[PDB]
Formats: sequence, structure tokens, C-alpha cells
Amino acid sequence: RDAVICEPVRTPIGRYGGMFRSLTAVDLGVTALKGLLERTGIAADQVEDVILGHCYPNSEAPAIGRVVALDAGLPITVPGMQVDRRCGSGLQAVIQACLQVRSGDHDLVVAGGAESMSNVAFYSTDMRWGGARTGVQIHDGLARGRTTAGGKFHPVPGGMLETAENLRREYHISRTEQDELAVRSHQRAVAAQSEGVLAEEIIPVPVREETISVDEHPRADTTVEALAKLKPVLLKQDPEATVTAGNSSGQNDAASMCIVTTPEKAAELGLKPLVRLVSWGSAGVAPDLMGIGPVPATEVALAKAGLTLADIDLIELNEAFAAQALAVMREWKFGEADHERTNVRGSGISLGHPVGATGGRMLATLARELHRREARYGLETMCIGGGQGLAAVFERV
Amino acid sequence: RDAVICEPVRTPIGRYGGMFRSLTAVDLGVTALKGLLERTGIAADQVEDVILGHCYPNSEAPAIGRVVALDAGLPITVPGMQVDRRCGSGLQAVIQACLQVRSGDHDLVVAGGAESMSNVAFYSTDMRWGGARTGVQIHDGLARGRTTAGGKFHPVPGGMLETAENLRREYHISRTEQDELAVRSHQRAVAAQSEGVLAEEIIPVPVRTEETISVDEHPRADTTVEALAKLKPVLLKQDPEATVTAGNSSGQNDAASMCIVTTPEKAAELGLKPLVRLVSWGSAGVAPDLMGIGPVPATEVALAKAGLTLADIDLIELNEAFAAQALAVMREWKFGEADHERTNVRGSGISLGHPVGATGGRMLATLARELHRREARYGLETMCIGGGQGLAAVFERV
Amino acid sequence: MRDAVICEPVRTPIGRYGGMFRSLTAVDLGVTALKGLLERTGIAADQVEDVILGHCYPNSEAPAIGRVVALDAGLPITVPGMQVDRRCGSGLQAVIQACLQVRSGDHDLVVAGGAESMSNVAFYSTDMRWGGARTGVQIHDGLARGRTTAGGKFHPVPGGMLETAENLRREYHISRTEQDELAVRSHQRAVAAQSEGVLAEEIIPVPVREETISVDEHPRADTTVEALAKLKPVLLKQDPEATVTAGNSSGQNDAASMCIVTTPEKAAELGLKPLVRLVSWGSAGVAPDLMGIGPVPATEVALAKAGLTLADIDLIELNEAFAAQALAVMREWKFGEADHERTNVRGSGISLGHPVGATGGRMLATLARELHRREARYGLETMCIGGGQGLAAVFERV
Amino acid sequence: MRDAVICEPVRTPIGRYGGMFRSLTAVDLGVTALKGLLERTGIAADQVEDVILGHCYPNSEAPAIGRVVALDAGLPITVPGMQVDRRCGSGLQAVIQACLQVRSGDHDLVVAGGAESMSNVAFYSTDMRWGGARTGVQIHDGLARGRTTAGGKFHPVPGGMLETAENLRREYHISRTEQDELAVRSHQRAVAAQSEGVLAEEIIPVPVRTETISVDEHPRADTTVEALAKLKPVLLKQDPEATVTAGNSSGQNDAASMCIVTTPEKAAELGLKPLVRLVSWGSAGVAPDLMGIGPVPATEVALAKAGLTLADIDLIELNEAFAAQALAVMREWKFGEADHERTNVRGSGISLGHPVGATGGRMLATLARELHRREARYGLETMCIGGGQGLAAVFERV
Ligand SMILES: CC(C)(COP(=O)(O)OP(=O)(O)OC[C@H]1O[C@@H](n2cnc3c(N)ncnc32)[C@H](O)[C@@H]1OP(=O)(O)O)[C@@H](O)C(=O)NCCC(=O)NCCS
Ligand SMILES: CC(C)(COP(=O)(O)OP(=O)(O)OC[C@H]1O[C@@H](n2cnc3c(N)ncnc32)[C@H](O)[C@@H]1OP(=O)(O)O)[C@@H](O)C(=O)NCCC(=O)NCCS
Repeated sequence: RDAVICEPVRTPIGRYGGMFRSLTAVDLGVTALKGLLERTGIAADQVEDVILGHCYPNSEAPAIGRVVALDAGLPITVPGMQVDRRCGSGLQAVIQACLQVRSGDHDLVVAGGAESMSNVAFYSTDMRWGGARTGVQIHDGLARGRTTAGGKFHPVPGGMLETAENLRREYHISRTEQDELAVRSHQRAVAAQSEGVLAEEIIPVPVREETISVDEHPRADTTVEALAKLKPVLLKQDPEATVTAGNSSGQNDAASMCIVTTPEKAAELGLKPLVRLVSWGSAGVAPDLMGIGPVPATEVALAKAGLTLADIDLIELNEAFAAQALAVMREWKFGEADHERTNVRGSGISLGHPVGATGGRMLATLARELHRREARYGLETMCIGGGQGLAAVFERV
Repeated sequence: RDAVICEPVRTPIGRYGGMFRSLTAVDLGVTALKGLLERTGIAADQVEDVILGHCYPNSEAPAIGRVVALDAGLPITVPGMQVDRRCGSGLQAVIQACLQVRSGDHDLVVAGGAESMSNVAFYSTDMRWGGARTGVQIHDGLARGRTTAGGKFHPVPGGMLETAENLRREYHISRTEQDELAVRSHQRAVAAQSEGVLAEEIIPVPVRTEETISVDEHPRADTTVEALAKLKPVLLKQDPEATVTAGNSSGQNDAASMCIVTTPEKAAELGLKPLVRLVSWGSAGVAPDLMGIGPVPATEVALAKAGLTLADIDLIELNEAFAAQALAVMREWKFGEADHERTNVRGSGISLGHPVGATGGRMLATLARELHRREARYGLETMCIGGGQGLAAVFERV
Repeated sequence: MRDAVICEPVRTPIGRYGGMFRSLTAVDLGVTALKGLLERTGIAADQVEDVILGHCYPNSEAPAIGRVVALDAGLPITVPGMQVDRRCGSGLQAVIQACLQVRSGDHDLVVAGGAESMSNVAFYSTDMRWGGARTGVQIHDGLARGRTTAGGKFHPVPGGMLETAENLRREYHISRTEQDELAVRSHQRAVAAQSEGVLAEEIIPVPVREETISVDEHPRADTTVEALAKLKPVLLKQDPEATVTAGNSSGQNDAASMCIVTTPEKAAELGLKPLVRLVSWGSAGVAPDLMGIGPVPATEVALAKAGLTLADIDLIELNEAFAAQALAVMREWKFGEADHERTNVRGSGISLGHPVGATGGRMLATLARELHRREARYGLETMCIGGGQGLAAVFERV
Repeated sequence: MRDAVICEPVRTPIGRYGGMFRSLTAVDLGVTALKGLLERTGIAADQVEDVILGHCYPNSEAPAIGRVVALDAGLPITVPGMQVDRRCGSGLQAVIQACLQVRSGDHDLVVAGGAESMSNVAFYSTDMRWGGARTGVQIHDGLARGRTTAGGKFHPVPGGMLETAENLRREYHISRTEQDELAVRSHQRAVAAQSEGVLAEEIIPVPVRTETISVDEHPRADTTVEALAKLKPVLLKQDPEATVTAGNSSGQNDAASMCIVTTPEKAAELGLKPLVRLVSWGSAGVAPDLMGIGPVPATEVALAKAGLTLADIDLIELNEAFAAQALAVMREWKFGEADHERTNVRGSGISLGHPVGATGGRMLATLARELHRREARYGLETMCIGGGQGLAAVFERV
């Protein structure tokens, strides 16, 4: 049977240390989930699982989907869990939810994600048995995880930015090419804001009191010349570095939720199914070239769906970094026109990259922009730390 | 198409701060995975995904399945990921493996779990912005996580054990019977050791001294009801009628479980020996203060979908999180004495240990291998889940 | 048996907690005050026989910090130095120590001083060397933690210093209005002293990267009784009648203090101009939860030693650890509204701040300088001390 | 003015770092030693007027530690106390301070001592107060970190005090054997003193949980040049010609020392037996990288003040932080093999350990008591000081 996506929503995306620095991952997740049940008006015991992507879990919220479920007031009968495939986690939680709906096990599930990167822990694996001999280390959960993701034989000291410079260097991507993508990314998001199509995805959030409904990172005044004045983060290590804060996705706080269900049950509950899952694909690449993950994964998803990238009307590619994104679009042999059907309400550079919540944000816009365009096929894909890719093909209902 | 389970193996299980204490969660999973491929002889490019249950992740190993894959020397073409549903995470990882294999998306994946409770980090949410005004609290991941799993509206200061006491209380469960179970638990494990059946199950783990360890660290031959009665209930100081001790509780432990999830065709094509196939599974939400009873609704869901009853099930694995917890489920299953002879035949949580993430894969290793050994048909694996859940799968022999 | 006289007592400005000197260390600040003291006086660095520094939150960044400040300020390697701790009374303790060492003949000229960077005081743990497996791990704020442990296992004070302030508030029936009035008056005197130009006489301007700072950051031109009334007591939750706030407490701050201690003969030999001499000093112990009354017996000891009474005393620096604390002390002294006219005349801990190690030398700089402008005779410096102590000293104008 | 005599100088046994007193804090040790001293002297607790303790790794578990040891030992709340640090000379410094303020007529009886738990020195961070997102967060071992900071930023020494020992080995052309011979001799005197029952008057035995300990952990009767010859010089990777090993180095250790400082009259009135009086003392600064030669200029200062020469000293205590270091001092002292028999007759830093803050009162224990046992006249106590200082006292038999 088919699994359709209904009402994919998200909180606004906050900056790192910004408007949402007060709220936990659970706080953001609860808000998106209650917001979701509010719009759909569906009984809480219609929900058979809350599966969330969450890339920096800690014991503040074990098996977070169940915690977000209980903290949103859902009955104790609603199960929940946590998944982590880095950047892809949110799509992973949607694909899993589709698998257990299409298989007949479940009729309705919540698939989503929650990340508060402002509150990702520092931690130590040296404090339990003694730091006498070894010394004690305390790691920044964000930084550390970005050098360790490829395992001990595959380290990347400079993390995700080092990988983005790897691609820049491999693919001869100019610094101007990267700042150009960055500015245009901001335009789309600012345009989408003013057009009012973002109120359709966004579950506003109350903070200690004010209620925020706009995203924190997109800037109206962003320009190419302005971006030119920024320092490439790894410029010391690399005279030919290009990747800066301006052409990189930021760190951010958000949550994302959607209903995954069947057409019959959606009809029964008065829901409006936007898209259905067609195919998906997962790929592994070299950790130091992670950014090219979207190419082998997209291949597999398209192949499964018997389509070509030519058959795809709309694309969500996350853009962890301009350089990375440009490397994927180069493989895809893209023209200027293709740019007009890719990330048309923004991307990670302009909207931010609240990692576990990013998969569900691309889904919100992809699903929604498809119905308003009355287009047919949609592709969602993302590079993944440690060297993976993930792509799903969605079809409008 | 079916999803079948091949060569499910595990490490030995070390105690907390014990023999595998210098070994990380990745170390243990790499050993287990490397052992799986060595026995099965499959080319490493045949693996399409490594899905691991892993309950105290940190940035020493993000999306851990991927890291285990790489550190085992698997092609960088092999994806992997990490799942958390507390105790039920090793089976969760299996079920997910079955779903994406039965769906036709994949022909072969690895499902397992990995836990080093010995090396679970200490963490703080106060260092990023500074403790100038608030101070800096550092939490024990193990200790903190027993409080939080039910959220802010369903508080449990004493965690899973406090809920194990609640079951003793609501179910009228005596310490004697609790300790009688633990005793039974050790000599089924200790039996199963001398009978040499753990041999098929276990990937011997080499440690620098260099020795190879191949026997589980917690089982004890000299366990008796009398010796256990001497044990102080952990929550005695708050509770007069308290019964739950270290002796009828599962410990904190270090291990990894690995398993091949594929189709009957692919396994024939690779010379594999499928043991069980997935018949059904179920998940259930219960009260966070009474988590222990989670297997009961979950099992009925799994049984319902299968078209079976608990009579149809010949072999049972229940993780014995606590004796009281386990007895309460068996009391709900209206269990008798002969029912015990089909339940937990190589030991369980109290004797073998409970390395949370790897537990669903130990139970699977036993269920599948013992079903085959006895030429029994149906097996049931089920487990209570911190926070108040239950998961259960029904497996059928091939 | 010679006299001990004090020459050119100076200090840095006093920065706010997390304020204008946050990127500077206890040593940086001490190096500035010392270089300024040598630069004004012109004393040859190899005339300095010891650099004795009161310093309340030492760590291994700067061991025996008087030595480190001496070295980092460019003094020869022949100049010895050390660190002393008696909490708030450390800066005075270091002067009293210098006086003893000079009156005896062992030395002729030393530097006595203090240095605190509360902005940069460490967080620490005594659980991580051998592990928190069995105990758990704490990370302690050296500020907050030191304030509850100061009185030992038999006299713990969970609410720290603020708690002791409240205790003095209750015992002496001290109103919020009163404490807020003292504080307002404290800022007034500081802000005026500043406007009148007298504070620049004490101050060594500090280079901070790039500018030069020469003005105390903590005082406020705009303090009112009405503004103060708005503030919520730190301990209001614990105690409905709590009165101690941010506004009527001393601040946590960054500064350093230094002065020459030498003999009359020696000052004369180098053509230095002594400001005051040590008449007497006393120290005393009180209940740790009543430390704040420490100055009362310490003063009585110092007076009796000196054959004086508080009526012989033209000027008083009594550190305002807390308005509730300063008011209690004066109550034991039975103070007039007129008596405030001779007490803390350019401000104190509440308005200028309380860089704990350095505060003793701040009070001395004021006291000694202001004894000359009024052409008074006797001055008293005294301080309550966490853990329940007091220190007092009588200085006489030369 | 009046004289100052040292009564009943005692210590705890000295424990190895991570050794027998690992479980005890510096306060635990300071209390043990202070109670010992109080019970042995029968003095009334309210007769102590100040507890001045050398303490070289203070943290907020025990602020102004003299007062915490005072209160936790059961002294009245009326007894003041403090902490001093001049690194390795810290415990002598406390004696000298106590002396100054008895001779001044200020106090009639104070306690001077030192206390170190190097087993439990804290881990600390300057990176947790204002946040670590842009810098990261580091946490330092207080011991390891102190190895490089004592000399400030203009006189770096990467390998700390050990490197310093190598520098004195290099410049004085001191052989590995000569070094190791001293170590052996250090150990024989230690063990010999145990057998002769002479230590039983220095030592206050220390109860530890699950028994009473009375004997130092580090001496070993079996020490030989041969055994020592096998050890690898700590810094051989950098220096092909290194000599300094764990065997001819002084160690990291745990102990407290206490003694009484009073007048001759007060002693008599209280039944005390005055052992010695402090003739004079001297301090000095030397180049940080030539740290261990500190005792050479400080001894000459102290001897000069006393009107004595090094010939006039019957007993020398020299803390031997390293063999190479001690020997360089002895060389400058023009020692002959006969001079070795009046120097450190019960062991030294190498055989008993170097519990930094308590070393001073250990040397003082042995020096006072061996001057009475030998019917001699003048003792010299001197030690080098990390950071590049020297400190010495000359005492006289009463
Ligand atoms: C983007 C990132 C590099 C930023 O790091 P950062 O140093 O915190 O950067 P900031 O946002 O503080 O920006 C630095 C400055 O650039 C400024 N800036 C941004 N756009 C600008 C423009 N057009 N002109 C001028 N300045 C600009 C910011 O305002 C900021 O200004 P300030 O320093 O004056 O306040 C980092 O957040 C990041 O990308 N990491 C997460 C993503 C990642 O590593 N990988 C995950 C994907 S796999
Ligand atoms: C009292 C104490 C807890 C203050 O906490 P803090 O929040 O870090 O200090 P702050 O400077 O931020 O003051 C807090 C608030 O009170 C306000 N405030 C302080 N003094 C004020 C005054 N005279 N008038 C009006 N408002 C004032 C501040 O503006 C601030 O408000 P804000 O948050 O809106 O900016 C801390 O300074 C303390 O412990 N002091 C005692 C130090 C001590 O024990 N010394 C040893 C003596 S034994």
C-alpha cells in the first residue's frame, strides 16, 4: 500500500546561541508536534509511533521521540524512538515511517526530527576510571563529532569544512561561484518569507514571553561584494581556502514533524495528502569527500523509481556548503535553468542547518512546493558526515 | 519476500568496569562484525547497510553503524546508522533491517547492537555558554538517563528499578521467588557454557595484556537463593517491603551483537544458512512508572499480527531486566512451571548481563540458535523498555 | 625593633565580573600595579627583597604568584615571592606579614600586595583523577564552592556568604531600606571621589588590547534607594524575608594592589615618602555562619594592643562585604550618622567592587592617602572573612 | 624582642602518590597531624591563636586551609588560620611566619605546619565560566600543569623542575652513579631510622578505613646502585646524556606536618619541652632553570644574619628534590664525604617523598629531634623552590 505525507511542518530555524538558545531539542520538538496535531485535528491515540532524527542525543532525552511524545501530552500508549544518520536523519525517520506504514504494521506514524545545536553537550570519556595516566579531555559534541565520523582510519581534523575544501579543490570551484550561490540562497528564502508561503510550514514558537514565527538566519541585505570580505575559516591551513561562514550552512535550532499515513486513513481523518514516497537510495562515499554523497544516492533512488534526473520537477539538496552543493550540481551537469527548480525557497546556507530537523524541512517545502506548482516528481537529497548520501523520490498526490 | 536472519553472533559480555573496560563500543562491534563476516565468508561489498542499536551515543562514534563498518575495514561504500529505543534497540535494528530488506530495497544488511557501559561519557549542558551564573553540572549518562526517559510529566527518581519495585508491589512478588529466578538464570547460563552451545554464539574478544576472552564475565556457578537473601535491596532505605537487589537485577555490561538480515534467495546465492525468518513484531506504550509490563501488550500485538497465541510459541526470550519485572510479565502470561522450561534456556539479563544496545542481538542469537537446536518452530523475543515501552518480534525457524 | 611604614600604595582600576579586565589574568593585573609602583617611586628592583601577595583563588596557572608577578613584571630573578590566603583579609594579611618581616630586621624593603581575577577563577573537580565511577563527578565553582566549605565539615553554610549576610540581617533586625541606603551612599562617595580626582592618585592605568583604562567600572552615578528597592534578594526563595541583593552586596571583581613596606630609616636612605606606619593589628575567629561580624573582635584586639579606642580613630575602612554585614558591625560599634562621615569615605566593596585578594591593598591605599589630606592621625582597616574570621589593623599618619 | 621556640614537631607518615593515603584529603591529613600534636602536648585547644599551614595545591575544598584544619580538628571557632605558598619551602615559611608573630609579642602560641594531598590535587579549567564554543574547553591536571608555570612567561622551562635537575647535572658534571649512590644512602638512613625507633617520635599514625598506619611507604631496605642503574632517565628522548630517574628523584606524596610555636615562658607554663629556637632565616631568587641551586644563596643569607659559617652547623637538612640537584648544592658547599654524615641523617626527599607543603615540617621534625639526640648546637634547614627560589632557617638547640 501507499504511504503519503500529510502536513509536514517545522518550527522556525533559530541561530546557534540565538532566539532559541533557551529551548531544548525536546522543547522545539514538542512545539512542532502539538502544532502538528493542532492543524490535523487528529486524536493523539491515532499516532502509532513518533520516530525522530536527532544527531546529538544525550541522556536529557533518551529515545527522544517517546520523550517528545510524552512531553507534548500524547497518551502513554504512544511509542517513540531516536535515529541518527547525521544530516540524513530526518529523511531516514521519514523513510522508516514509510516502511512501517506501507508494510501494514502501522496506519499512522509521526516522522520528524529535533535539534538544538545551541545546547549540544560537552562531554568526556576520561572521568569514570581516572585521568591520572591519560589526562582528561572534554569535547565539544559538535566539533568532535565532525572529525570522528569516518572512524579511526579516516580522520578529518578540519571536519566538514575540510571536506568542503577538498571538493572545492577537486572541482575547481571559484570563491565567487560559492558566494553567488550563497546570495541567491538568501534571496529565495527572503522572497519565500515575503510571499507568505513559509507560514504554511512554520509552527510558531513561544519564548520566555514572545511568539516567534520567522527564521533567524536569512538576511535581506546579503550581497556578493559583502561576502567577499569574509575570511575563509581554514585560510591559515590553506592559502586557497574559499569556504567561509557566508557560503557555509550555519548551526541552528529547529524541529520538524509530519504525519505518515495511508490514503484511506488520510481520507478517513480529513487529511490532505501532499506527496507519496516513490523510491529512496543510500550510498557511502569517502568521509573526506562526504559532500558528493548525494550523487550515488540519487542515482540509486532514481534508478529504483525508473526515472532520470530529467523527470524530476523539484529538487531539495541541502547545501551543507556552497562548494559541496556546486560539486553535486556539477556531477549532475546542471544549467542555469536547473537552478530554478532546485531549493526554491532557500537551503541550509540561508535557512540554517539544524541537522536532525533538516530532512523534515526539505520535505515540508518539497511536498508543498510541488502541489502549488502542480508538478509531479520531487527529489530530496543530502550529503552526510562520515561519507554517506540519502535521496528519496516523492510524487504529488 | 521473506526477511531471514543469518549467523547472529555476539561478543562475550563483560561486567561494568570489568574485562572489556579498556574497549570502546566501536571496538566491541568491530570484533563482532569481523567475526560475522569471517564465519559467513561473504564479500564485504555485499553489505548494504549496518544498522546498530546503541543507547548512549556520543561524538566518539557518530551514526555508529557507519563507524563500526569502516573500523572493521568495510568498503567506504557501506552505509550505516544508529537507533535508540532503549532496551529494545537491538531488535529495533533487526526489525528495521527486515523492513528494508523485505521491501525489496536491500538484499543484505547487518543488524546488531553495541554497548560499552564502562565508557559511557559524563556530559554537561553548561560549558558552551559558561557557568558564570548557573554553575556547571556534569551528569553521568548512565545515572542521568534512568530519570529522564519518561519526560517531565511522568517522573521516576529511582528509574527502572523503582518501577521494578512497583511491579513487585502491584503483583505481590516475594523476594524468594525473585531470587529463585536469578538462581535459575545463572545455572541455565552456566549450563549452556559447559554444554558448549555459547560457542556458536560468541565471537572471542582479544584484549591487550594479549589474551583472547571467550567466556561471559557475569555468570556465577555458586549462586543460590540463600546467598541472595543476604543482599541489601537497593531502595531499602526508602522502601520497607523493597525486594530488588543487585542479585536479582541485570547489571551494567559491555558487549556487541551482530547479525545478517537477508532474503532466502540471496542467502542461497551466498551459501548462507538462514535460521529464522521474521513473522511479526509489535510495539507498545505503557506507563513510565510501570515500564516492566511493556512486553505484555507488545507481545500480544506481535502475536495478533502473526495469527498466533502464546501457546503457538515454543521458545521464549524475555530480557530479565529485574526478577520482579519478569515475574510480573509471566504472571500476566498466566505462566506455569513448564512455561519456565521454554523461557530463557541459556540464561538472561540477570546472569549474562544487559549491555543495553547489544541485548536484542544476544536474545536473537540465542532464540535463533536454540530454535534450530530443538527443531522448534516459533520463538518470541520481547523486552521491557525504559521510558515505558515494549517491543516483541515473532520468529519462525527455517 | 624598628617601625614598618607604607610607601606609595597603589592599585589598578577595579573591573566588573566578566567586565573590562576579563581577558586579563591575576598575574597581568599584578604586573601592571607593580610596574606602576616601581615607575612612580623609582625604587631599584633589586632593592625589593620579597613580593608578598594575597590571592584567594590560586591555581597552577600562577604558582607562588608573588614570584610570578615579580618575574613577569621584569624584576630580576633574585627577587623572591609568595602567595598567602586568608580570604577577604589576604591583602591585609600580606601587608601585616611584610610589616613583621621588616620590623624584625630580616628584610628592609619588600612589596606587599594582592591580586584577584574573579572573572577567571577556575572551575574544578576532585573526582576525575581516579574516576567518578563509584562517587559520581562534580564540577565546582571555586567562587561558590569556597563559600560553603570555608567553615569545615562541622560548620557548613549551604547559602555561602549571602546566607551569612541574611543571618546578620535577622539577628540585628536590619531593614532592606537601611541596606539599600548604605549602598546608595557607597556609590555616591565613590563616584564623587572619582569626580574629585582623588581615586586617580591611587590608580595605575591598565593597558588592555588597544587602549588605556584608568577608571573603576563598578560604581554607578545613577544609584537610587528606589531603583534598589526593585531588586529581588538572591535567597528570596529560601527565605521570604531575605534582604541581600546584587545591589546591597559587594561585587565580584578584577584588580591588583601593591605598596612598599619598609622602615623609616630605609625610606629615608632612598628618599621615599612614607604615608603611614603600623601601629597594631589583630585577628579573631567567629562562627562561620556569622563571619560577617568578624571585624568587631579583631578591631578590639587591635585597639587594645594599641592602647586606643574607636574614639581615637579618625578614619575607618570597613569593607562592605554586604550592607547587612557592614551595618551589623557598626551596630556593635554603636555608630552615629556622624560616624559614617569618617567611615569608607570614597566607597568600599559595594560600589568600587571586591576583587577579593586585592581589596586589602585598596582599603590601605585610600586609608593612608586620606589620612594625609585630612591631616588626621589614626586609621583603621578591617574586614570580615569567610569561614568566620576578622582582621584589623591600625595605621598612623607619618 | 622575645624568643620563639618550636615544640613537638610532628608529621604523618608520608604516603606515595596514588598510594596508601589516596582516600584521604589534605584536610584529613592536617587534622590527623594536628590532633596528634594536641593530644601529645595536652594543650587546651583555645590556646592556639593561629594555624598557619603551607599548602601548595589549594582549591575551594579547603579555603584558607589552616582554619578548616583548625575547625575540623575540633579547635574552637575562635581560632584563626590561613594558607601560605612558596612552593617547596612552604612549610618552613609557615614556621618563619609563626615565629615572627610570636617574637613580636603579638601571639604566645600558634600552630605552624603544612599539608599536601598530591594524590588528590584537582583538575581545573579556566574555560567553563564564559563559555567554550570558540576556544574549546580544556581541563588541566594541577600537578602536570604546575610543572611549567612556576617561572612565568619570560623564563620558560618545558620539563619543569626535573629539567632543572638535568641542567645542574650538566653544569656540575655530575655522574649517574654519584646521583644513584646518594639515593641509596638516602634510603639506608630512612630504613635505619625506622629500625632504631627514632621515627616513632616524629610520626603521628594515620587511621585508614577497612586500620592504623605508622610507617612511610617509600623507603625500601633493598635499594642498591645496581637496581637504580636500570631505571631510564625521564628525559632521555631529549637528552642522550640524561641521568635523573624516578629512583634518584624525589617523589609526589601525601602528608601533613604540625608543630607548636611559642615563647620559652608559655612552654614552661604548659609543660612543653622546647626543642629549638630559630636563629635566623634567609630567602633568595635564582634563575628558574637553575632552580635547585636556590639553597646556596639562601643559606648564605641565613648564615650571615646568624653570624655563623657553614662550619658552625652541626646538622643540615637539605630537601633533595633530585640527586643531581642536591649534589650541586653540596659541591658549592665544598662537602667532603665526612660532611655527608651530618646531612639528612634520617633520609631526605628522595627516600621519604616530597609532599610539597609538608616537607618543611618534616625536615624540621627530624632536625629538631636529631639536634637533641646528638647533643649538637646548630641545625640548618634549607630547600630549593620550584620557580627558582631558596629558603633556609638556622635553628639552635634549647
Ligand atoms: C558557518 C560557520 C562556519 C560559522 O562559524 P562562526 O565563526 O560562528 O561564524 P559567524 O556566524 O559567527 O560569522 C562570523 C561573522 O561573519 C559575519 N557575516 C555573515 N555574512 C556576512 C556578510 N555578508 N558580510 C559581512 N559579514 C558577514 C557574521 O555576521 C559574523 O559577524 P561578526 O563576527 O562581526 O559578528 C559554522 O557555523 C558552520 O558552518 N558550522 C556548521 C556546519 C558544519 O560545519 N557542517 C555541517 C554540515 S555537514
Ligand atoms: C550578589 C551576586 C550574586 C550578583 O550576581 P550577578 O547577577 O552575577 O551580578 P550583577 O552585576 O549582574 O547584578 C545583577 C542585577 O542586579 C542589578 N544591580 C546591581 N547593582 C545595582 C544597583 N546599585 N542599582 C540598581 N541595580 C543594580 C544589576 O544591574 C543586574 O541587573 P541585570 O541582570 O538586569 O543587568 C554576586 O555579585 C555576589 O556573590 N556578590 C558577593 C561577592 C562575595 O561574596 N564577596 C566576598 C564577601 S565575604
